[PDB]
Amino acid sequence: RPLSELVERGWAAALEPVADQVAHMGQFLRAEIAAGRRYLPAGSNVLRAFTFPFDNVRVLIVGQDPYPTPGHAVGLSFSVAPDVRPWPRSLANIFDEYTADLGYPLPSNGDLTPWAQRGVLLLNRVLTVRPSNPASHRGKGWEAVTECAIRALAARAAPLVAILWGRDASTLKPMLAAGNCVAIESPHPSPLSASRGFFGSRPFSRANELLVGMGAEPIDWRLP
Ligand SMILES: O=c1[nH]cc(F)c(=O)[nH]1
Ligand SMILES: [Cl-]
Repeated sequence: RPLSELVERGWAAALEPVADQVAHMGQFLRAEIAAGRRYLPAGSNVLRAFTFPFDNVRVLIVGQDPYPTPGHAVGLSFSVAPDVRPWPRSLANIFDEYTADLGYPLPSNGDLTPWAQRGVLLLNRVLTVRPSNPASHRGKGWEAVTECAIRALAARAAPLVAILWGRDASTLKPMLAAGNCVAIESPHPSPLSASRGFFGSRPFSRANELLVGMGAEPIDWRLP
């Protein structure tokens, strides 16, 4: 399938260099199914982040891999469906840092769609995972697709802030070495890493000051 049938047109243009890789991933996933091994998130949500316009991304959030628990991952990193409770612990932790940093009330739910609609790309280094098996699709081919996405964001040389959460940070910073691109890192917000540097990192207000510094408009982070 042409990418323009799976992603927004600007993204289809940016990722055409890895279009065969994206097809190989779809082959890989269908092969996993044929072998009885499922993947998350849903096939139609795998490239969901690439359904919001390439040309409008001003903040790039990059995590590691999707939620491994069925019913959580939705193709926007860290987000959940609006009816989901309890929130996953990574999301709960992001929302405590959100209230500490911004002084906003806790969000009504865990649906981060409003961030995606406002120019925040919620990306993961690896876009699929096997249920109950964290990080189980590492090394399987998504890295070349997400490296293409990131470099192509940086090559626009429009103002861009990347928020890098967790262990891929030192790999991803060289990909963001370009004019009008700034990368800020912390430990990941998951249970056992968040209290080791995620909390206290103030990535929301920092991103907005870096944007304004470049002459860009800040993000309205406020969730309902
Ligand atoms: O690194 C991640 N952890 C948890 C997530 F939900 C996600 O999308 N990415
Ligand atoms: Cl989690």
